[PDB]
Amino acid sequence: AEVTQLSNGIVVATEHNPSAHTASVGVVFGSGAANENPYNNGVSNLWKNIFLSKENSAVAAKEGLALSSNISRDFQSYIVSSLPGSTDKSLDFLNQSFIQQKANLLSSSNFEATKKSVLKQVQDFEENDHPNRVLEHLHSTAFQNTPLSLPTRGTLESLENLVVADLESFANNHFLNSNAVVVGTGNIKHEDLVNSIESKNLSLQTGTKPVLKKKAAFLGSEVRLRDDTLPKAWISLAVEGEPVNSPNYFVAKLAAQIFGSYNAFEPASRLQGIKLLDNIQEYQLCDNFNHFSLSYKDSGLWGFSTATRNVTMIDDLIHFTLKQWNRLTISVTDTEVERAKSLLKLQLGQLYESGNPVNDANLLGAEVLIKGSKLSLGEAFKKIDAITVKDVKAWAGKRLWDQDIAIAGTGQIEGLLDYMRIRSDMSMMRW
Amino acid sequence: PEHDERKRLGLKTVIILSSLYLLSIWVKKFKWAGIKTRKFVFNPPKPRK
Repeated sequence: AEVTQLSNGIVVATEHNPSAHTASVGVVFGSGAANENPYNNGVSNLWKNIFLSKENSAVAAKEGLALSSNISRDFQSYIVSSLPGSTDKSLDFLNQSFIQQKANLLSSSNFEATKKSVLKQVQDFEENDHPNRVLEHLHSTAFQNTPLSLPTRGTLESLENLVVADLESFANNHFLNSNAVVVGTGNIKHEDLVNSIESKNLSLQTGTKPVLKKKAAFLGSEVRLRDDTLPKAWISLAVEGEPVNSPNYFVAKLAAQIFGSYNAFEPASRLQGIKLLDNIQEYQLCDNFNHFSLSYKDSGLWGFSTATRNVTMIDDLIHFTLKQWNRLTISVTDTEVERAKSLLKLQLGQLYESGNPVNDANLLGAEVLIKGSKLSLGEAFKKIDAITVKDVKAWAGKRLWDQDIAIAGTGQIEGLLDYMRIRSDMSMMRW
Repeated sequence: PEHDERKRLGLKTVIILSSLYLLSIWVKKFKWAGIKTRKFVFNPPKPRK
């Protein structure tokens, strides 16, 4: 596809697809959980559910409109969807919710029922969803005392002390035209969207959001949440990685694809060309693992997550996995690098060429907000095809060899050994 | 008869072992720093288990 950006006072981006049967229109702001403090942690999660509340959604469903929203660390989104010949109504609804009249939504009755609904989501998340809350605690110890540590949903202790005035203060400082991108995906022409905006003289708020004092800093650390009543052990482990607008962005993504993802109960996942699986399958040390490479405006993370029921062989799983990471600096084969090139292109093709216009609106707005434009998928494939074996060794010797780590765990983790027995496995030194 | 060269080999032995004894203290404190500064906190579980 082909993107098209403009600036008439308002930044308008679009990605037309004539094959789609729908159209999405929305606005993406360049502020998220990393632009908050510990006192108001969760105020962006309440704006999501106020936008999706029942009396607001009822007004939309009478004209054939569906609503969505998403809160992350670096951005926030508010999308409206419609049939292709009804995109003029999508913009009017968005006009009387952000540019005008966001006081009818913050009434007393609408704010108390919404608050009670959010306190029950975050409570069930902390007691039932173990893989995702251990990955949240990883961000909280790795980036402690910096903005990138705060959870995106909020906490139960900070949510209870939020009143209406906290919602209005956060909007005056962040929902600004200088911090906003208007997006359009699916079956919508680029020129029909901009002329519709020019015929209304819209302006959210002018600009100059706050300054954000501290930068993100990685600290080697651990946090353990032991619970012997649960039936598994959930563990995550990472080093410091690459931010966006880094030269090593795609080299870190390719090195995670070398070790990849595993499911013990799927037969075809046991046959992948991954050397680590010859050690794990002898005694069945885990149920699943997945390797990630996450990237933000200021820093990143590189590592893996696992879940297991073999609570007596945890130390052999962590040991064998970290000995394969060492091979990226010493001994990594040309065959392993060509496999990972092909599967990474398939992974990026499914993410960017899905059918949903709502997913494409979130990717487009976040990219334009953070580098001014969007890289094509044909240009990204050429960068991936130009990575050599020497490039992986240079990246790993800087980022992996003899470097500090962050750890988080929950469940039956008595068999997870101390920090320094694990820190020592990051360098071979039988060498 | 060994009095003179006994007290020469004793100067070397004591200087080498006194340096190894001070280096051992530094290495141990470095490797034990994670345990000494470790923190703990308790939150009573809710009575339903």
